[PDB]
Amino acid sequence: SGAITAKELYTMMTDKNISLIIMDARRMQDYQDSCILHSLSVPEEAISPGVTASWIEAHLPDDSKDTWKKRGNVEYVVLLDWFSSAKDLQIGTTLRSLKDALFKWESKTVLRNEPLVLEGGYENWLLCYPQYTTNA
Amino acid sequence: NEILEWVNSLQPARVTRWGGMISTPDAVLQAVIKRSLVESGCPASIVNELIENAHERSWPQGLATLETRQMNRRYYENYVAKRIPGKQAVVVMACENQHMGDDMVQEPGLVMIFAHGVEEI
Repeated sequence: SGAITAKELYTMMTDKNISLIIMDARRMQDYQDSCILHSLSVPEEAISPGVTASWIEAHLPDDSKDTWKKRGNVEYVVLLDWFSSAKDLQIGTTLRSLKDALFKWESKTVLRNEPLVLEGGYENWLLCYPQYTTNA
Repeated sequence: NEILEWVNSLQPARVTRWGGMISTPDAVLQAVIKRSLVESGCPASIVNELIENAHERSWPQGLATLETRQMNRRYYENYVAKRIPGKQAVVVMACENQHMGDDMVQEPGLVMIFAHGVEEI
């Protein structure tokens, strides 16, 4: 488990029946260039191994904190970077660090479900569903 | 005095992304900001207090929490703010901001750091 395909994520996003937060763990500038509609930037720069959810939170701008604090309200938290899938969450990896902060380490907020990794990441999403992306 | 002169040496600032505020900057960021204040010639009498007031733990009631900041955002446009040289940060000095209440600014002033969107007038 711990995974979601682009197809399954698209279906979730188009059927506004299930609550979702998409967390983009790519670099700040990469996010700004192009990101999934309504996704949260939790930038690579604000993430390192062993950090807690609240350590991440402290590094976020006000608008991003609002979404971060509400992470326990939603059914699913989806994680992505450029290229990774759920197989690629080794120690030291940005998505592994983010996931552990969200689901393993000490946090005031418990997620309803295990975070899911977008298979193929943003590279695969851009090519599959560019209309659900910030630049046209 | 030395304070007014320093304030007048600084360029007027425009905050275009209030949602980009960094309310809990880490020590590394605070040291970098402090450095820029010192290098701009911030008087020793106020520099330490301004940097203390760069974090929400020392901000007045009208700025103290995320919830309050989201609610009060529209009022923040009225701040008279100066650019911290070379940074995405502003100083809001009490001497320029008497029109804002004591729950919006305290002496000698405060510092707000942003992710982006700080411009000159």
